[PDB]
This record gives sequence, C-alpha cells and structure tokens, in this order.
Amino acid sequence: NWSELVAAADPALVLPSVAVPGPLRLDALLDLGEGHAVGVVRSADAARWTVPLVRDVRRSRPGDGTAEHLVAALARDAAFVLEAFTGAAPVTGERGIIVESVIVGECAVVKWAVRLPAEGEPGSPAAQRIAALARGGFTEMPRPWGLLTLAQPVLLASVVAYLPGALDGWDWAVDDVRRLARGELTMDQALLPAAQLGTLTARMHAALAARGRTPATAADVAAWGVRMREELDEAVASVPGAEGERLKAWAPRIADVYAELDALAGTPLIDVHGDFHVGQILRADGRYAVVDFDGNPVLPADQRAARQPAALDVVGMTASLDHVGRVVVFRTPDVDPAPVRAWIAAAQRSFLDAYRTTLARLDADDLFDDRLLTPLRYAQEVREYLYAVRHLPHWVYVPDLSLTDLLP
Amino acid sequence: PNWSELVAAPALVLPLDALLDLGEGHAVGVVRSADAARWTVPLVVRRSRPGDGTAEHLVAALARRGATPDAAFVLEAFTGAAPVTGERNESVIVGECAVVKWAVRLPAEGEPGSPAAQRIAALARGGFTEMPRPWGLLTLAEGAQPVLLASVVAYLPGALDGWDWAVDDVRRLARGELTMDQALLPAAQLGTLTARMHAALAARGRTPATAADVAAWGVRMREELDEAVASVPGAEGERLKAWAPRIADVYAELDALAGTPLIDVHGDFHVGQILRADGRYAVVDFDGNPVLPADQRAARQPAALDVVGMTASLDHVGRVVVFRTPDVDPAPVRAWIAAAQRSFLDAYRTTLARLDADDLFDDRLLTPLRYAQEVREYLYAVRHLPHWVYVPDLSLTDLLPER
Amino acid sequence: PNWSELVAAADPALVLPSGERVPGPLRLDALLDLGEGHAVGVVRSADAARWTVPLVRDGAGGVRRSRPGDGTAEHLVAALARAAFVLEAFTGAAPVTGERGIIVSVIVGECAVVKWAVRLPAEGEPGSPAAQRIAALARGGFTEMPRPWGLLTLAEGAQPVLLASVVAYLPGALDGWDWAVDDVRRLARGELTMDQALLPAAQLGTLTARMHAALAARGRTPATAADVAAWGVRMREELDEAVASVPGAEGERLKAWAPRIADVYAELDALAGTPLIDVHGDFHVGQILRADGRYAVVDFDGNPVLPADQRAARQPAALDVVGMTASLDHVGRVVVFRTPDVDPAPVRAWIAAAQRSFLDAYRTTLARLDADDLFDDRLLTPLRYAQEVREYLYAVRHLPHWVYVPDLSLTDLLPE
Amino acid sequence: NWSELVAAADPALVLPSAVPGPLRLDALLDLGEGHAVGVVRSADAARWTVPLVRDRSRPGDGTAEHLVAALARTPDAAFVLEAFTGAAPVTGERGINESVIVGECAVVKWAVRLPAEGEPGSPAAQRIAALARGGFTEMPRPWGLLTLAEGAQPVLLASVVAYLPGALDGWDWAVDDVRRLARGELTMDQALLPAAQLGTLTARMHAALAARGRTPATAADVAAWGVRMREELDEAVASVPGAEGERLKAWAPRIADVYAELDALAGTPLIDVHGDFHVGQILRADGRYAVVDFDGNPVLPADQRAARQPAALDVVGMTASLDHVGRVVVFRTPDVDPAPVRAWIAAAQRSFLDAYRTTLARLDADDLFDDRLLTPLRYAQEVREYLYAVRHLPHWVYVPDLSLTDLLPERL
Ligand SMILES: [Cl-]
Ligand SMILES: [Cl-]
Ligand SMILES: [Cl-]
Ligand SMILES: [Cl-]
Ligand SMILES: [Mg+2]
Ligand SMILES: [Mg+2]
Ligand SMILES: [Mg+2]
Repeated sequence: NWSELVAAADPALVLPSVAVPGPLRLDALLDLGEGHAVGVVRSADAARWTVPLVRDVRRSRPGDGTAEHLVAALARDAAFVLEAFTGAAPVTGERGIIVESVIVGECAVVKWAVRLPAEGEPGSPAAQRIAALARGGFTEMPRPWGLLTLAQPVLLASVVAYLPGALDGWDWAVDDVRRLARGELTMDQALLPAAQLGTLTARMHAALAARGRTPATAADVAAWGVRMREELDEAVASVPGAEGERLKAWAPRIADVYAELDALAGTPLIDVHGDFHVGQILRADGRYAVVDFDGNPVLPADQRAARQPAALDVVGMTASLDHVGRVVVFRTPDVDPAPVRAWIAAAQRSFLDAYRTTLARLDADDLFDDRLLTPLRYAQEVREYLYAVRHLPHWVYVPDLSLTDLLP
Repeated sequence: PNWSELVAAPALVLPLDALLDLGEGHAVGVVRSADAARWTVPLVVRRSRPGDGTAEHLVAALARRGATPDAAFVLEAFTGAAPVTGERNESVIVGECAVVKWAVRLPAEGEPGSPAAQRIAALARGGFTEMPRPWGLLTLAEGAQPVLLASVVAYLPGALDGWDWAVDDVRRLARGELTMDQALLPAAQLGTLTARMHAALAARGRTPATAADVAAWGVRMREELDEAVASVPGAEGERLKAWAPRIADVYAELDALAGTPLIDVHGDFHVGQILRADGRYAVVDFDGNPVLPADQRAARQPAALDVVGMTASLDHVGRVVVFRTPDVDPAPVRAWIAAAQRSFLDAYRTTLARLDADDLFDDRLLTPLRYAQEVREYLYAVRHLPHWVYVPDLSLTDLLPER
Repeated sequence: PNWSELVAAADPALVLPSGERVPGPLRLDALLDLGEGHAVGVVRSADAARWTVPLVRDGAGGVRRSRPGDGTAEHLVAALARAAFVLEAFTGAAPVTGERGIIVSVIVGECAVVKWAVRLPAEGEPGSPAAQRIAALARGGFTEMPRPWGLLTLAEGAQPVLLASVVAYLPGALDGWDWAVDDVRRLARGELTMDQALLPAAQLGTLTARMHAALAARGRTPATAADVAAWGVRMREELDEAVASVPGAEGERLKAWAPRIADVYAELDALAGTPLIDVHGDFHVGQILRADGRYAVVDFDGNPVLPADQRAARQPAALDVVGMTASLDHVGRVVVFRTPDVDPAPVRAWIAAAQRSFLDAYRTTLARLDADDLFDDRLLTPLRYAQEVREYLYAVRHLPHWVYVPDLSLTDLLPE
Repeated sequence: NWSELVAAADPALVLPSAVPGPLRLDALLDLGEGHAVGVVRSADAARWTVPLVRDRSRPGDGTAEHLVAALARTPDAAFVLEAFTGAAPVTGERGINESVIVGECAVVKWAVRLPAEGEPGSPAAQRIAALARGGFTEMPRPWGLLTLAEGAQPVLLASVVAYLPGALDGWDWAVDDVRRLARGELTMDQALLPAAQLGTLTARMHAALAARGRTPATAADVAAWGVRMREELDEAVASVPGAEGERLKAWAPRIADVYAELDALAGTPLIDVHGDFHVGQILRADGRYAVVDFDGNPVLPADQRAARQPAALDVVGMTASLDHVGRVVVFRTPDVDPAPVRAWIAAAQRSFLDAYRTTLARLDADDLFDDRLLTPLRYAQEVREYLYAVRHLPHWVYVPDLSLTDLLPERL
C-alpha cells in the first residue's frame, strides 16, 4: 500500500541527494501506472514535498521512468490537475540534468517542485505564469508541454520543451558586447538584441495582464519602502572596503528616492516574471525564449506569487544589461571600455524604446509606470550588494560602477 | 619560369633565397623582403591556402623514407609520419591526424629564432612521449644553427589546456565530486612529466651560468619589482611596497649562484601548456619565453625556471576557483594549493633521481624565481587585466611567511 | 529606288532611334516587306555592326526610320496575325491597329507591346536569347509572363537572330522595385502583417521554379573544369575592380573585406559537373510585374555585364536564385534608406524571412516538378558575394550613392 | 436637440478615424435633411469641427455634399458661409484634417483640430479670401469658406476649393523638367520658363496678400529671429554626424555672423505670407500653376502659424526649393550629367528672382521684398534641412551640404 509504504519509509525518501523529521505521511498520490506515482509527502515538521515514487518503494531516479510516465499521462485524480498543451508527445528515455530536472525523450524537460509550501500558503506561481502566456499567444518561450498542480493550485511538476543548443543571457549577451568591443559587430548590430528583448517583455506583460490588474494600495507602496530601506541598511552594514564607503555616502540620497514611493498609490500591479534578467533569456538561432517563472528568490516563498509592477521586470532587465557591460570590461583582457560603456546606455535606451512602443501597439500603455524606474533601479543595485557579500564577494564592483553612473 | 623570377613578380608572404620543391607545383620557399625580412611562404604562383595541397605534400615528403637530402633544407621525419590526405603564424590541419604550422615570420640571417625544432627533436630522441606525437620538422641549414620553417605534430581535438581541466578538477574538489587524493594525482603526474622533459632536453648538454648571467638575473628582477611597486594601486600596492625590501633581499641570493646548470628548457611552462588528451597529458608550445626578445628565446635557462612556472600556475588555479565560484568553500581549495605544489615537487625530485638527473634542478633558485613569477603577475594585471592583482597578492601572502 | 540603294545612300544615323546625341556607309542585309511602304531592315554598318531598323518610305522616293505612329509596328502585328524570316505567332495575336510610343518600344492597339532588337550580333555570332526563352516557356505551360503574341527572327546558323518581339500590354502594371517597395513600406507602418508581406516572396519562389523547370526542358550542360575556372577569374577581376574604384568609408570596409570575399570564390573549383541550363540572366524584382494579384516576368535579353556574344550561354539555375534573393535584400535597404520616419526593425526582419520564403517555395516547387538537381545550393554563397560586388560596380559607374546597398548587405553576410 | 445628443455622446465622436468627456456643443450649423456641422468642445477646452448627421459623418454620408449644396445659395449669425463664383451642387463623396472629394471636382477639408477659444488658428481662410479679393487666379478655384464668428479672428471650420485630378506638385514636374534638361529633351530656356512663371506667381500672390496690411518689424522681432536661428544652428551642429557635420561645425561661425546682421533690419515690412512655400505647394495643371496649403509653417506653434512674416521668407523657401530640386536629380538619376543641372540650379533662382522683382514693379509693390533678408533667411532654410535629415531622413544631409558649399563662398 502506498500510504503504508511511505509512512514506514526513511524520512530521506523526499530528498534527491540532509535531515528530514520523520515519520512521513502521504497526503496525496497520483498513480502514473506500471508502479510509478507522484507523491505529496508530508514530513514530521509539517513540511510538504513532491516525491516521484516507484515500487520495488524508493524515490524515482533519472532512468526509472517516472518523468517518462508523467509525460505520457499528459498525452493521455480529483486532488490533482493535469493540464496538457499543444505539442506534448509520449517520448521515452530519461536523462538527468543538474540545472530536480529530467530530460525526457531528449526533447522535453520535467522539473519536480521538490519543496512545497505549507498547506494553505502560496507557493511558486510558475503554473499560472506559463498557462497565462500560453493562453495569450506568447510564443517567445520554451514550448510548454504540461503542468501538474495540486488543488491557487500548488505546482508539483512542469514539462517544457528542451533546447539543447541554447545559451542564457550571461553567455550570448556577454559574447555580443565582446564582439562589439573588438570590432566584430557594429553598434546597431549589438543593440538589436536589446530591442528584441523590449518587444519580448511587453508581449509577456500584455499576456500576463490578461488575468487581472490590482491597483496598489497605500499599505502596498508603504511596505515597499520599508523593505527597500531595510535592504539598504543591511547592505551598508555588510558591504566592506572602498565600495562600502561609497555605499554609505550614497545611502542618504537613495533613501530620499525611496520616500517618493508613498505618492505612487494606485499604480497597476499585474502578474510579472519576478526574477527578470538576461540570464533568464535563452537565444536559439535568432529566437529568444524566457524561462524561470518561480519568482524572486530573495522574497519570502509566500510572496513570490504576489502581483508586482510591470516596471519591476523592466528595471531587472535594464540593470542586467548594465551589469553585462560591467562584466565584459571586468573579465576581458585588453578590452576597449569605450564601446562597452557606450553600449550600456544605448542598450537600456533601445530596450525602453521597444518596450514602450510594443505596449502602445498592444494597447497596454498604462501597465508601465515609469515613475518607478529610479526607485526600483536603486533597489536592484542594492540587491547586487547583498548577493555579493553572501555568495560572490568580488561582485560588489558591479553595483558600485552602476550606481556611479546613476548618481552623477 | 623558374621559382626565382616567378616569386619576384608582396602579399604572397602574408595569409627568394631557398626553395624546397614538393612536386606537382607545390613548394616551400624562403622569401626575403626589401627590409631584409625573411618569410616562409608555401607556394603553389599564389600563396598556398588550406585545400591547395601544399601542407599535404609536405606530410607526404615526411612519410617518404629514403629521399635524397637537399643541401639547403633538412627534413627530419618521425614514426608518426603517414601520408594522410585532406586540409583544414599559419597552421593547417592535414587529414585530421597532423597539424602543419608554417613559421611565417623568420629571424634575420644569422639571428636565432624559435628553438621549437631543437626542443621537439631532443624530446623525441630521449623517449619523451608526453606530447603531441611528432611527425616531422623542416629546417633551413644555417651554420650549426637551424632555422625552423615548419612543424608537423599529431592532432588532438578533444584536448583541453590546464586552465580548463585543472580549474575543473579543483572546482569539483570544492563541491565534493573529487577526493583530495584524486585532485592531487594530476599535480603529481605533471611533476613526473616535467622531470622526463628536462632529462631529455639535458641530453644535448648543459652550460654553467656565469657570474654575469646570475648578475643579469637580479638586475632584470629588480627592475620588474620597481615597475610593479610603481604601478599597482590601492591596498594591494601598499602591501607589495612593504614586501619589496624582503623580496629584493631574496634576489641578492643570486650573486652566489654562479655555476648553476643551464639547459634547454620549455621557456613558457605553466598549466595552460599541458593538454588532457586520451587520458594522458601532452605539453605544447616550445617557442620560448614571450617576455624575452626574439633572439633570446633559444637561450638556455635553469630547469627550476620551468618548475616555478608550473608551481605558480598551480597556485593561481586555486585562486581562480575561490574568486570566480559563488558559494565556494575556500578551505579545500587552499588545502589543495599547498598539497598540489608538494605533489609536483616531490614527484619532480624523485623522477629526476630515477633518471640520474637530480643535478639539473637547483632548488636554491626556487624561492627567488618564484617571487619573480608572482611579481610578473602584477605587471600583467596593471597592463592587461587590472583586477588580477588579487592572484599575486594572495599568493605572496602564503609564500613570504613560509619562505 | 529599291530598299538596298536607299539604305546605302542614307545617313548612318538611320539605324539609331533617338540615341542620336555609327560609321558609314550602310549596307542592307535583309528586308522583310510589310506592305504599303513599311519594312523591317537588317542594316550592317561599316564596323560590321548590324541593326534592326524599322523602315518607311516618305513618298518622295526616300527612306527614313519608323517613328511611333508611322504604322510599321502596326504592320508587323498584322503580319503575325496572317524561309529567310520566321514569323512565329502565339495564341492571342490579333491584327490591332494604332501606335503609341513608350520609353523603357511601340504600343500597338493599346493591348500589345512591340520591341525592336535595335542592336544585333555580328554576322554568325549569337545575340539575345529572348526568342528562345519565351518560346520555351510558352510551349512549357509557363503562364506567369505577359502573353506572347509573336516573334520575328532571322534564320542564321544555329540560333535565329531575334529581330522583334510582341507581347501583351499590361497598363498600370508595376515592376518589383515599385510593388515590393510598397509592400515593405506598408509592413513598416503596420498596414500589412508579416505573413501578408511574405506571400509575394513565396510566390516568386514558385514562379522561378516553374520558370527553370520549363527552360531546362531544352536540355542541360555539365559545367566543365574550365567553365568553373573562368567564373573565379571573372569574379576576382570584378572584386579587384570594385576595390580600386569604390571610394569613401564603404571602400575602406570593402578593402578589409576583399581577402574574405576572395576566400569564398575559391570554393568554385569543386563545382565541375554542376548543371547549366537556359536561365533568365538578369533576374531581380524589377523584372517581375504585378497585375491584379498575378505576377509576370519580362526582359529575357540576358545579363548586361556579360559580352553580347555570351548572354545566350547557359548558366547555373542558382544564378537567377541569387539574383532574386539579393534584390529582396536590396528592397529592404531601399525602404529604410528612402522612407522618412521608417521603422527599420520590421523591414530588416522581412529581409531574412523573405529570402527563406523564396528559397523554401523554390525548393519545394522544383521537387514537385521533379527538378531538384537543377539547383546546386553550393553556388548560393559564392554567387551572392559576386552579386554584391556587382552592386559596387553599378554604383561607381551609374549611381555613386548606391554603394550603401552592398555595404549594408555585406555587413550582415560576413558576421554570419 | 442637437446639444442634447452631443453632450451624452462618446467623447471619441470628434475623431475622424483619447478625448476627455463630457462633450459640449458650442455652435451648430444646420445644413438641412438631418445634416449639420458642429463645433464640439471637449472637457479639456479643446474645440473640434465635427460633421454631424442624425440616424459623426463619414465620407459618403452626404454632409460634405450638403455643405457644397449650401454654398450654391449664412443661415446662422454665429457662422460665416462666404461662397464664391464656382460652387456647384455636385454629388458623390470620396474620402482621400479630413479631405473629401465631392463630385470629383471639389475638395472639402474639415478643420478637425480647432484652436482654443481666443487663440489663433490656421489663417487659410484669410489667405484664400484675400487672394480672391485681389483677383489672384493661380490657385485652385475657391468654392466657399466656413468660419466661426469669434471677434476679429474668425475660426476656420471648412474650406472648399476646386479639385485638380491630374495636377502634379512641384516635386514631380520640376524634377521631371530638370531630368529632361539633362537628357537633352529640353533646352535650358525651356527648363527655366517655369522658374520665371513661379516668380511671377509668388509676386502676384504677395501683392494680393499685402493688400490686407503691412506691419513694420520691431526691434524685438528681428532679435527673436537671430535667437531662434542661432538655436537651430547650434542644434544641427550638435547632431549632424560624419564629414557633413565637420563642415557645418566649421561653417557655423561664419553663418552665425550673418545672423547678427538682422538687427539692422528693424522696421522691415511684415505681411500675410504663405508660411510653407516650396515647389511641392505648386500644382501644374494643363499649363497653369496653382499654389496650395495655406495653413502656415508646421514647425511653428499652432497659435503662431497665422502671424505675419517677411515676404522674403517665401522667397528663400522657393529659391532653396529650386536648389534642392537640382540636388535630387543629380543624386537619384543614373548616368545623369550634373553639369546642366548645376547650371540650371543657379539659373532657375535668377529666373525666379528676376520675374519676382519685375512683377512687384509691375504691381507697384516692390516695397514688401527686402533683399537684405535673402542671405540670412536662406542659411536658416538650409540649416533646417540638416534638422529634417537627422530627425526624419538621415541621408538627406547631402542636400544642405551641397547647397551651402555653393552659397557660402558666393554670398561672402
Ligand atoms: Cl565577475
Ligand atoms: Cl579572475
Ligand atoms: Cl537609393
Ligand atoms: Cl534623396
Ligand atoms: Mg535562470
Ligand atoms: Mg527590366
Ligand atoms: Mg503640400
């Protein structure tokens, strides 16, 4: 019996590869056939997991056939919701990919949502983001094959198209600016991706806004300033060296900009990407595809599904375009910084010109409130300080050089 | 029309005193310019391009055993020479098995050039096989000092240089994918490799360094130090300025090192010169030290010069892993830094003893030449990659207390 | 006072239309009497050059060249509507009357166009192959052209010398340099969707394949090693000529591109045996007329850059393909260059997608017609670079500012 | 009630194809049979001329016909319906501001966007009326003018003039004339005849427009000219790239020196002018010539397009226009011989000026032309070609560059 096997199983059954409080309890089970299933296992600490199960009971490994049986289920029960999309095929064969991700049929990617939110709490809105884009004709993304949710429905697994010959933005955008610096590309040729990124972002927001639109309240815009001023104080307190001395001096002028958010009540809030930057854009032979709709990892898990301004994605991409230029100057030996520095301003300009034009073409002008550009941009650069002191210490140069141009 | 009047009719040298006819219209000519500049132009009278068959005919001339020797050229073939077909300083892949490299820019008449032909030939005659398998060497006879014209070695497509596989090995060590012993095996095998390379190159003889030689070493190493002290900015420059008196005192040890053996060396030895091909390691690029002028890259150097070049690069691999990897655990990496250098030196010293060549390595040169290799990283940073100053800073922070 | 004596005593400018702004004396080699004092004359000048001269007697015992309105083109249409000359009539020929000149020729009956082959090849030399091209398309079912009415040739050797052609007149019809530019402009300002702006490019690929399949029915010739060798010599001479004459910044970039362009031309030596058929020769958008959704191809006189005695020779079918795909690129450059306040992003996206729509429809239609082997796609890259070099030569010789088209075209070709 | 139906209507009613409501009808001209012309004011005090019909008039509903039929013999004191000899009750409307071809021989042009209450608008009704008052015939035959009574400044609502179906504007026939000159199909004297005829047309036009009045330019007027022209010069120097920008940057000191001589031109006469004068505003119809488009300079503010200007402003606008016609022919025509074209450039301007000066002397009105303004106003005209180029057609910079290359050494 499923519930009799999971309860008597080792509490580490919910783990792909340290300590899980036991015993376990099976809340929901989706039988996939031939001894395969998708389990919603509840540990002793009231934590919920998504566990692909296979009988002899052990956790499914890449090659057992559970991700394969899930894709076959999409190509054809009350607690679960299987929503398939045009293009799902019953391909076979499994292969692990440490992006848990499993390549099925060498053309689809099954991703298990290992850690689930608590019973009732919101989780990842990736199922609602991908479904809204699909229903809205948004094609600049990996072709969705299916979504497995638990009745907002809790996301359990997703199947999208696999693009083996595609690179993320931290590869092709860096390569573009490098070829521009050494004369292999013209300035207009280097600005072309940024313009197409703006068109992509507006098409994404127009498709995502088809669900709804929530006016921001006074408590909403007030909570933004509280969190942003709280992150600024954490950055000032933790960023060391000469970068920290400049950040401490720039902190008063930044907080003054943050206070301008109180007057921006009533600004539209829609479903957004959340963690939008160049690295979330895959290029495949002139075509661009956006991935990763789980939300901003720095936000709490129960807030990664909340609606945000459309300008939040705009400042996230424009800042990454700025960061791409800083990386090219920082890493490339003998690089000419003049074309790269000139590309930083023009790429952000090309992006905004195309993002604003496409919104007007799609009758979605009021989605973008450009009064949020300056405050959210500074908040993005402050996050770069926090990411550096936590994961990559030398990365502090990126926001330091970016804020040097933003604060003349 | 003969080859002389045929070539005298200027872009022919860019992708006549001697002509090596390869048959069927293909040939190799040593063409001279109006500025007395000598060139190796593959002729066919257009300049040979990949697909014409000139480098393919050169390979056929190597695999052809018994041909009458030309009085001007010297074609020294090896066992790897095979008449492969198909084509793909200029380099041309021949038959996906050999790589032909035309020495486009030649030294002046009587001026020494690349010693690559002497290095490869000495290694092949000494039984050294940890390199791309040599096929042949084309040299121009010039009075007990051959001028390299073309090099033909084996082709290794899936081979990565050290700045890829060593950085990957250490990065896997920091994540637990490799044990410490596994990550230390390549360093120990490089030491065995370097000792075999020096023992084979020393078969051509050794020259005792004169008092003027070791004095010239200190002069050049102080000028690099003063240029580094005057260029490196910020807090790293302040530490280098405080370390400069202690570094310059170690440079004074060279005055009493007259008579140390100088042999044919690699010249530009670091981990990026070691390829990982077919589970084995291969050393490449025997052109000499790039920072030395063109006419000094063939000169003999201490064997410890290749040693410090590899041990320093092994240290720098660890610094790169800690610097570039987010969430990295620096403790296993820094433990590997000291252990890999020990594994290299311990294997290099024992292998030399097993070959009766322990007198090639003068470890008294180890500390002074290592400091000069780290200070030379400062000069690379301020001139090419400014943020690179962290590498010689973190390296000297570990070296100076120990030494 | 017969025709021969009148031509022998006439001023040598008799053989010229209105380009009188020719060494004598003249000599009449052929005379087709059309009746009532009208005739078509083959006049040889003192430099052995031959001409097609419409003649008319002026009543006073003299002769003069016919003008639009004298009735000589009128009598030719009547002759086609019923040995030495060959009056080959096609379905649709009618004895219409009334003449009207047009500068591109005489429009007869307000429904037919008569074109005189003013300049002829030397005696025994081959000239314009237009009579053989139209006849091959007509007997092959090719309907995407102005309706052929008649052809007047002179029997001489193996190829009859084309003297005059009569095709249907399409009033108001525009060539590609008008409707393709208009389509892309409408696309640039949102008046057409992307799929609507690509349909003409797809239909041109179907047209070209139907054209090549019909023309190849007269046979094919494998290119010899000497043929493909002459291609590289001619194409490299044109590159050296463009480098030496193209000025400005475009010339500076072309000098840095010449070593790479010449590297492409070295791929021709492995193309011996590729098929050569009767081709259009001067194929581009400007040769495609649009008349109420239908497309029609014109001007089969050959390529003007080649010598006159080589414009009838067989060429690779890919020559017409790279001619059209390059002009599709040139349409996009012209739209961006000439249109004020133009959005270049949809125009440049059209340049790439139109060439793919043309090639895909061309490959498929050739496959539907069992004519796959006519198209050697290995010629696409070398012939495309040669076509852009020809743009440089046209600019420095006829329209100096035109250098921007091959400059901006090669700026997008070389990086890829 | 017409006012009740417009008030409760969608605010987009004033658009022909974003307007704040509610709408308020200020005046309504009853045309009959359910047709009317309405002056609708939006909630932002933006006034509109809206053709109305019971159940916004579309081209084909008949409202443009009823306006033409009303001109064939005002029914309301608030409006002024000045008809002319030539208005015929033609039927059949065809759309082509909003212009509707009525009867295939008349053009009815609605003034969709009206000026604010009390602010000046298009002076087109004053221009056409003054030209007809003086007997000027070299224009499309006017049929009628519809204006709203508003003090001493009637607000233009609609204008009806004759439709010339086969007439081409200057940028067609002038370019064609110069091309035929380069091919030898026209003699030099034949290609210069239109330039003289335009000179006579411009002087006849100015003499009729100057009859309405003449204002001496104040010291602040000539001072504002130099400031505006110096800003346009600094703006072009800072934006024109390439070698053309390097020459303009080096020419700018010499050009700005000519802009300083305007301060002595205080008191120069200012009259009602065309405001946007070039060859493209001249229609050639069966051997005759007709001037069109009397709305004013489109780069000026809307409430400034009716202000009086020097008569020399229209002169330099046409002489520079003739210069650019030659540059276009050389630039676009393959195998063209530039020698007769460049000879025509200098000869056409001389032919235009000689006829202009002679006709003003014929009409005893040579005082309105101050030739001291020729050089500075011509420089400003060419400088604006740089601005139009960098803003709309980037390669157009060759036109003012080739023009200033001949003007600068000759004028100085
Ligand atoms: Cl970095
Ligand atoms: Cl680094
Ligand atoms: Cl053009
Ligand atoms: Cl133009
Ligand atoms: Mg990502
Ligand atoms: Mg044509
Ligand atoms: Mg106009």
